[PDB]
Amino acid sequence: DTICIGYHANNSTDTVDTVLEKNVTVTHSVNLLEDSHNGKLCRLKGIAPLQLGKCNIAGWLLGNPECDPLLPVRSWSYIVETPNSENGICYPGDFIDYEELREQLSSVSSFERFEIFPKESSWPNHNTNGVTAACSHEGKSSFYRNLLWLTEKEGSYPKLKNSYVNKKGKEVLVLWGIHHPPNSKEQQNLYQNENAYVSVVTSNYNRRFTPEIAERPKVRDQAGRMNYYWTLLKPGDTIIFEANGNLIAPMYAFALSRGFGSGIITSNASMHECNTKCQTPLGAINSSLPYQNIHPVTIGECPKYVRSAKLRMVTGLRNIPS
Amino acid sequence: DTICIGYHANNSTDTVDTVLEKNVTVTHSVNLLEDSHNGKLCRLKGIAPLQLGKCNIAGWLLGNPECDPLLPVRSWSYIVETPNSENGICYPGDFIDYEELREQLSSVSSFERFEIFPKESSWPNHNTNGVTAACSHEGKSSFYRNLLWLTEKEGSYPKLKNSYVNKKGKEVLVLWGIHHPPNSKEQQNLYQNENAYVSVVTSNYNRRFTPEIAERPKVRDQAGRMNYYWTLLKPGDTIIFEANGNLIAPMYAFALSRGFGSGIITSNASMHECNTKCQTPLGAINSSLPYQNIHPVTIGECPKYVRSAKLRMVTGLRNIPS
Amino acid sequence: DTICIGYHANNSTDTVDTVLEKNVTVTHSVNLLEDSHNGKLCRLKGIAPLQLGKCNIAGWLLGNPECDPLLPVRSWSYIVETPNSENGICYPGDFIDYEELREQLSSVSSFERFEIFPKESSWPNHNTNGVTAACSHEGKSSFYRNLLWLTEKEGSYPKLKNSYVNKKGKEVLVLWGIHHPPNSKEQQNLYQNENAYVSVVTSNYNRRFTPEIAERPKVRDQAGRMNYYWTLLKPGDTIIFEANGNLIAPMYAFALSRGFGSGIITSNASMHECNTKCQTPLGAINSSLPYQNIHPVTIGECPKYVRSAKLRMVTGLRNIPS
Amino acid sequence: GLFGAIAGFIEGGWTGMIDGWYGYHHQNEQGSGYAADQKSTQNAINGITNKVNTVIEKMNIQFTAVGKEFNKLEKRMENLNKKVDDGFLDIWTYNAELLVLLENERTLDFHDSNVKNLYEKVKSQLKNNAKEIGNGCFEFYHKCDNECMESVRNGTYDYPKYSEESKLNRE
Amino acid sequence: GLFGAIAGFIEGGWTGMIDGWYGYHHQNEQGSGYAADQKSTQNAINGITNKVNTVIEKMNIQFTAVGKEFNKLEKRMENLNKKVDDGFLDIWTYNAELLVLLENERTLDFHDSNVKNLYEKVKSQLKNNAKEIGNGCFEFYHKCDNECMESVRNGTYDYPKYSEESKLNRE
Amino acid sequence: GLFGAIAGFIEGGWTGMIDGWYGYHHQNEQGSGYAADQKSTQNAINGITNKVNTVIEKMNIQFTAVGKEFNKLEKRMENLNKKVDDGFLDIWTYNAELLVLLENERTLDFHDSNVKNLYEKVKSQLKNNAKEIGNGCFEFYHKCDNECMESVRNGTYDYPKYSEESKLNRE
Amino acid sequence: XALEYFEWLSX
Amino acid sequence: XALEYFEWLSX
Amino acid sequence: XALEYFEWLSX
Ligand SMILES: *[C@@H]1O[C@H](CO)[C@@H](O[C@@H]2O[C@H](CO)[C@@H](O)[C@H](O)[C@H]2NC(C)=O)[C@H](O)[C@H]1NC(C)=O
Ligand SMILES: *[C@@H]1O[C@H](CO)[C@@H](O[C@@H]2O[C@H](CO)[C@@H](O)[C@H](O)[C@H]2NC(C)=O)[C@H](O)[C@H]1NC(C)=O
Ligand SMILES: *[C@@H]1O[C@H](CO)[C@@H](O[C@@H]2O[C@H](CO)[C@@H](O)[C@H](O)[C@H]2NC(C)=O)[C@H](O)[C@H]1NC(C)=O
Ligand SMILES: *[C@@H]1O[C@H](CO)[C@@H](O[C@@H]2O[C@H](CO)[C@@H](O)[C@H](O)[C@H]2NC(C)=O)[C@H](O)[C@H]1NC(C)=O
Ligand SMILES: *[C@@H]1O[C@H](CO)[C@@H](O[C@@H]2O[C@H](CO)[C@@H](O)[C@H](O)[C@H]2NC(C)=O)[C@H](O)[C@H]1NC(C)=O
Ligand SMILES: *[C@@H]1O[C@H](CO)[C@@H](O[C@@H]2O[C@H](CO)[C@@H](O)[C@H](O)[C@H]2NC(C)=O)[C@H](O)[C@H]1NC(C)=O
Ligand SMILES: *[C@@H]1O[C@H](CO)[C@@H](O[C@@H]2O[C@H](CO)[C@@H](O)[C@H](O)[C@H]2NC(C)=O)[C@H](O)[C@H]1NC(C)=O
Ligand SMILES: *[C@@H]1O[C@H](CO)[C@@H](O[C@@H]2O[C@H](CO)[C@@H](O)[C@H](O)[C@H]2NC(C)=O)[C@H](O)[C@H]1NC(C)=O
Ligand SMILES: *[C@@H]1O[C@H](CO)[C@@H](O[C@@H]2O[C@H](CO)[C@@H](O)[C@H](O)[C@H]2NC(C)=O)[C@H](O)[C@H]1NC(C)=O
Ligand SMILES: *[C@@H]1O[C@H](CO)[C@@H](O)[C@H](O)[C@H]1NC(C)=O
Ligand SMILES: *[C@@H]1O[C@H](CO)[C@@H](O)[C@H](O)[C@H]1NC(C)=O
Ligand SMILES: *[C@@H]1O[C@H](CO)[C@@H](O)[C@H](O)[C@H]1NC(C)=O
Ligand SMILES: *[C@@H]1O[C@H](CO)[C@@H](O)[C@H](O)[C@H]1NC(C)=O
Ligand SMILES: *[C@@H]1O[C@H](CO)[C@@H](O)[C@H](O)[C@H]1NC(C)=O
Ligand SMILES: *[C@@H]1O[C@H](CO)[C@@H](O)[C@H](O)[C@H]1NC(C)=O
Repeated sequence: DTICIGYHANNSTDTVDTVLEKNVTVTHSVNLLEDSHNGKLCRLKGIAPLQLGKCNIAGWLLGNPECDPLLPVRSWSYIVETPNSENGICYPGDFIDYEELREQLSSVSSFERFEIFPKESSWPNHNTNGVTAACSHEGKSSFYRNLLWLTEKEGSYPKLKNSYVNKKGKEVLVLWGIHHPPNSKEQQNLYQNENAYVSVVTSNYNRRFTPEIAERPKVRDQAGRMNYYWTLLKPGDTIIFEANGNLIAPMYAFALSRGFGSGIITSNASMHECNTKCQTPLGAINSSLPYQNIHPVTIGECPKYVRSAKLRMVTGLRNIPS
Repeated sequence: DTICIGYHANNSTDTVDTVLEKNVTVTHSVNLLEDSHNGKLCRLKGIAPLQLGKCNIAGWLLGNPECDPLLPVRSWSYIVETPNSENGICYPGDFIDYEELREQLSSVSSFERFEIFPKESSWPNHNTNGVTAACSHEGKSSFYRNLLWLTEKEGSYPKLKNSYVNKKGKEVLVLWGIHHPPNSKEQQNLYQNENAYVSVVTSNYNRRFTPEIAERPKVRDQAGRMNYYWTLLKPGDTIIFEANGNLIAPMYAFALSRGFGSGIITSNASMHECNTKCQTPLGAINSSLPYQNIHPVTIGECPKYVRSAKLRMVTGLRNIPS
Repeated sequence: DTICIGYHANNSTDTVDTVLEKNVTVTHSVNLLEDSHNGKLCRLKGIAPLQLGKCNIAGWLLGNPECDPLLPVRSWSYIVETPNSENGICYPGDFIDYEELREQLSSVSSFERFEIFPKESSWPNHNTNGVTAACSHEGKSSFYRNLLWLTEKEGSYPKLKNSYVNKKGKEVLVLWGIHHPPNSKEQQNLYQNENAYVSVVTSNYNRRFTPEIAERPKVRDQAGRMNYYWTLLKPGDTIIFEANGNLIAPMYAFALSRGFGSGIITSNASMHECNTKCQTPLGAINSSLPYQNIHPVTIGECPKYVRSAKLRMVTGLRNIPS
Repeated sequence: GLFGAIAGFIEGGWTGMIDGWYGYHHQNEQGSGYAADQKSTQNAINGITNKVNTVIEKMNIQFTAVGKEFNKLEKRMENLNKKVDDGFLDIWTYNAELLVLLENERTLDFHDSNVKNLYEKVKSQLKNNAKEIGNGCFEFYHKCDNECMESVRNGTYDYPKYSEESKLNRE
Repeated sequence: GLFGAIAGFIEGGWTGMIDGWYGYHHQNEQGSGYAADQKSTQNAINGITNKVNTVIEKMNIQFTAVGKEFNKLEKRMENLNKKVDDGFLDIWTYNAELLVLLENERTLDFHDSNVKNLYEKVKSQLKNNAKEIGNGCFEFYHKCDNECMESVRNGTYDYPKYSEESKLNRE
Repeated sequence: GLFGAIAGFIEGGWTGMIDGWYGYHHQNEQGSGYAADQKSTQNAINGITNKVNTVIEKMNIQFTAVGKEFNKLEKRMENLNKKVDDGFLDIWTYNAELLVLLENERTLDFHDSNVKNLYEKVKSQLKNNAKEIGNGCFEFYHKCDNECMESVRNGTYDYPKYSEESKLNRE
Repeated sequence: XALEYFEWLSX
Repeated sequence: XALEYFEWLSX
Repeated sequence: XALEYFEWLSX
């Protein structure tokens, strides 16, 4: 009559690493490293992402005609750009403080595109039919949907001074442009004044612009430039434009609302009818694991990103079926 | 006859956590997490803090009349601002590079407020009695204690060109202002020149200012602005002002000395007759413990801030009185 | 007859620290902390460093005559500056975006110094013999090797407009200067126009400069200034200069190629005929150890820098020869 | 192992015992069979569960973290941002791999320790009424039915009850 | 524990022993009493003291660290600064909690180990002149006065001195 | 140690044994001599080698990291950069020193454990044919030539072969 | 989380 | 620091 | 790396 004391062995092939010995077969274990994703763009906690399609941030904000127009009011959980955004700034020029604007948009959750300065008529005695070939649409020469090219009417460019009072109850992003002709001849043929100026002022904002005439290398078949500027009009505040030439006036502005846990990503994936608490540019992660080696860029409640290819923790014993 | 081998048990109720088992009662232990403070503003290693009272950095530097004037020379260990600093920039305008100036002040240990350009007479043939309602004091319309509003005298604003040579043996912070009237009428009625300019130059500094006339939304009942500028005059160097209008000239400048371990905090607490080696916005920490969960902002020799609510290390044994 | 079980003891005096007990003599151990260097400046993976000698980055880029001229084309692994670089900006003025330029140079691996605008003749009807005492060489008054001081010729300064097309197949760093005279008299005696201007434009770059006349404190016996500007001309792009005065025109530009693992250091050491995979300002590290306490600044494949003075790991047993 | 039990003087594990981590295998006249020890098993389960949970808990939820953009004149800030991201990444990968390794070692050693502890408990319960035939087994110096085996398993062995018979057979 | 001593085959601790962590409790004709072992206690004290000191020392003094301010056109730098602060905070909280847990486990296991070591030392000193009555106690096969008890305590037990008497009583 | 072997009931190490970490020292009629146990030694070597390699591997190669420059109006960014560098430095120094300490402790304890394991293995192999004379030695109750000593060393001791003689000498 | 490794655990 | 837990420690 | 501490190791 005999009795023995022994331990559990099963049939698992799970291998873990230790400090003294690598690659040890054990009976039970758990994996703390998530490496799987569905490769889809999903809703985040019930809210669909804002897809810009062919446009990037700049192209959408300015109103590139080549991009399919969005609904007037939109709400999202995160913003998506396509890697090959061919549509952006279609008229050559520098977009000032563009990156800071992106950062501002990273905490924005909703927008309302409204007509701040109606085409007819906020700028009397000026021509608002200005178009260009660089911003073409359906073959024809066109222009930004949100901006307006105020030129000379009947051989004169009268000094305009208009203003908007923000009664939306939210921040109002306002964008405008400043045109820079290559020569003084065009400057006169467009704005009739070689000494033009544009003045934009609010409570906290204050800037003056001057036409800089210079022959510049052809970009998109344009030797002239067009610098783009923006500001955030606080609720109740008033924005004032006052110019006598070279002003690419605003037409549509954006009413913005702030939200948390949002951001911008550059993804190649497509939108599916699905939902997740964690989203990466490669796809959605559905996991409660503490780590993930999929992608550094994460939006929502996600595991921490690491470079590890294996994180397996042992729970059972050293498996010895022999 | 028998003998036994056993271990110590006492009567402690101290509980610690381990990796295998949480909440274990032990005989002896030590707490490494400090969670107590006296809720007072104290001296730091023998030096009292600089309290700005009603003013913030801007308000004190410019010389807001609503704030109780400090002693001409002051030395401190850290700077304290009140959360509800109602007194700051009292005449609407942008304070340029304000944050960098704050950062500079974070390593300053002492200041000497001296009269760099005496009111009478450094600016002959100009009026120095200019006041405003936005910077009011005791009901009456007043102005900054450190600045001076040079206007037109007897229907003319002669071009002034003055300079100061730094013989203090330390850095000299010099602040000045540039006025921006809403219309050209006021511009003429104040400085007699529609084409005014202000030139400020040192060895390493070089800037020119131009009056920007534009109707701006009313801020503190003022449609005009006043941009504030500053510079650090190196020992031995010379600062030169040269203007024909719109100059809010300097009157008092600051002689600065650099120190270590200083900083700025926003605290609600009050100054008491006490001393500490570690100071937080909530109060002073008197501890040699390695960690603290009180506040992230610390000045002096302090424990490291963590989010932990309990850090107890076991020294004794597992307490079993049974 | 007896048998014993025992462990190895030898004769080592190697001491290690543990958590329970410091300073324990053991039989075998390994040191993971490298603390030795050869105190020499060596080649990095077969490529010699770019030594600027007496000049710093600014002095070399502008072309300070006091520094020994380098070969037209140079390739390096890292850039070295001497702590006491007495030769830099020899004509007083602000070098705009200098630090960003340094950062750009940190990823540059090679340069080709070529003549973008030949002295004779790219600027007809203008004097190119302008020199100064501040940039002296061999006692005589001289000027930058890469720049040219265009002045008035025969009592007139005709508007010049020249341009260069980049057909090097690489980025082309182009530097120029803008002169600022103390008074209008000198301004006229040099450029004949009190209303001068300089226009520099490419595809992506666009800047206009205006002479700012002001009496400034003497720096290197000069009351006038000279601001230095730069740009990176993309391959295929065209840079255009167009001025009527105050232009310190370019003469030599740099064709640049990008590389990895490069950087700038300030070292006091000397170049020897040796080679290394890791370089510090104090000297080269030849080690496979994971840590080093020599210097925080490292170039190449180096151990991680720590503040530790001893990192010894035990491998053998507790040595008891008794 | 560290305590010399598992893969030590007890060479292999029992595929037969499927109801627990540690246990017994008895052999008497009534028959033979495996039977896990539920107490030690439960303790080990609780400990390791708390360990795992404790490792998952120490890692907070990684909320929204997206990249930023910088223009051609902000290369410094760009490289700084990269420095930050890369640094944090290195540190966390390091911490993860290291912690997992350490906890694995400690886990295996913990199992080993548990087995040795159980064995010593049984041994101290039986005393000199049985002999260590090696391989973590005991041969009885008397007859032991299922009731006796159960008395051994659940920690209620009666030594003086079989002391006489055992002494006789021991001779 | 890990070594099965504390809360193992020695179920409870002695509230009576107030002069040390580890020790003895003797019972003979002259009387009964507790008496701590000063050597092992001192060693443990030194070790744990060095551990604690070693944990406090590894943490440098946190000098002045205050926040910074950013205008409406520097949101990026602001969020970067926050990234940095938050990151460092996470890392340090992690390290703290983890280290404390690990060191606690190792500490308890260290105590357990010390107790078992002492017990084994005593056992190896006494040999077969006494019997293990369980619960970490030994019953003598001879008479043991306070001098003998002291001889056992301070590691100077004389085995052949009582060998005969013990053999006789053992029968 | 933690297992009470090294610097415990085996007070000192053998300078005589120069071919291995753990081993034996025999004494019989044919003579006396040291002889290391190659198996346990090899295992320990493999383990510690993997540990060291594992510590060196966890640290990536530190590539090019140079300082940056900031003008008089960028003190904030400068101090931020410094914050970053200093923070990372603190963290890594901390991690290094801590890890080295921990691994050292675990290493010494590992050696101790190995020695005790070997001793217990030998003891369990010999059983009652020899007696523990303390200090990790066994005195034979019979004659043991070099062949017998070798039978003990390489784990092939024949107990019933000398059982009779041992029983007789034990009396 | 729970390790449901045996059907009688207490989890 | 010292752990003065017993009055005879050596600390 | 290898710890060549004895001449017969397997390394
Ligand atoms: C041994 O483990 C394997 C898993 O590697 C088991 O395979 C599973 O068997 C069950 C039912 O027997 C199936 O439902 C699963 O589909 C199989 N695969 C997995 C991944 O679970 C196998 O059953 C085990 N055998 C024994 C005897 O334990
Ligand atoms: C890690 O362990 C695995 C066992 O899981 C080893 O894989 C063995 O590989 C050999 C050689 O191909 C096969 O004969 C065995 O059948 C494999 N075992 C199993 C269960 O798959 C593997 O070699 C080990 N790797 C390292 C580097 O240690
Ligand atoms: C048990 O521990 C408690 C502490 O929780 C002791 O209470 C202290 O008793 C002393 C004197 O006996 C007083 O001076 C203290 O004010 C009490 N509180 C504290 C916090 O120390 C108690 O004395 C202990 N009793 C025994 C028998 O050990
Ligand atoms: C942690 O341990 C404490 C013991 O210190 C537990 O508190 C016990 O709580 C129960 C239920 O209220 C009381 O009956 C005991 O008297 C308490 N003990 C003491 C000494 O206060 C507590 O429940 C434990 N907490 C957890 C979550 O484990
Ligand atoms: C004890 O260790 C010392 C090292 O501290 C050994 O000294 C070396 O001896 C060898 C040859 O015996 C020489 O080649 C070396 O130059 C000596 N120094 C070093 C640093 O290795 C000494 O040999 C050892 N002695 C014994 C008996 O082990
Ligand atoms: C660390 O251990 C060393 C032993 O290596 C100690 O140095 C001993 O110092 C004493 C006093 O000078 C000398 O008598 C010994 O000969 C030294 N030993 C050796 C081998 O050099 C040293 O004191 C210890 N340091 C600390 C602080 O523990
Ligand atoms: C533990 O084992 C002891 C011995 O087997 C058990 O004692 C038996 O219990 C049953 C009840 O089903 C009695 O009818 C038997 O007569 C008992 N045997 C003896 C020795 O009298 C005991 O019940 C078991 N349970 C526990 C928890 O101890
Ligand atoms: C340790 O214990 C041994 C035994 O009690 C002590 O030996 C006694 O010491 C006293 C001195 O006070 C002698 O007069 C007794 O006669 C000794 N007893 C014996 C056996 O002769 C010894 O003194 C104790 N001290 C140490 C440090 O060993
Ligand atoms: C291990 O030791 C046993 C006992 O010494 C060895 O058995 C001897 O082996 C030799 C071969 O050289 C035989 O000729 C002897 O007759 C054997 N002795 C006995 C007991 O018969 C054995 O060879 C050794 N080797 C291994 C790996 O076990
Ligand atoms: C998605 O984009 C990646 C580049 O980021 C490219 O490698 C891949 O081919 C694309 N895949 C699809 C399906 O578009
Ligand atoms: C996520 O995974 C869990 C685990 O299977 C599953 O229960 C859940 O349905 C999944 N959720 C989604 C939305 O796929
Ligand atoms: C101090 O300020 C805090 C806000 O930071 C406020 O909650 C609190 O009420 C104030 N307390 C006192 C005493 O002023
Ligand atoms: C700080 O605390 C220690 C501990 O009681 C005390 O000795 C010291 O007086 C305290 N210091 C002050 C200034 O309160
Ligand atoms: C090198 O420079 C250092 C200052 O960084 C100075 O201390 C040292 O004297 C110099 N040594 C030599 C040899 O030039
Ligand atoms: C670096 O050190 C190793 C170790 O001695 C040596 O083999 C090698 O030659 C050294 N390399 C150089 C270039 O000095």
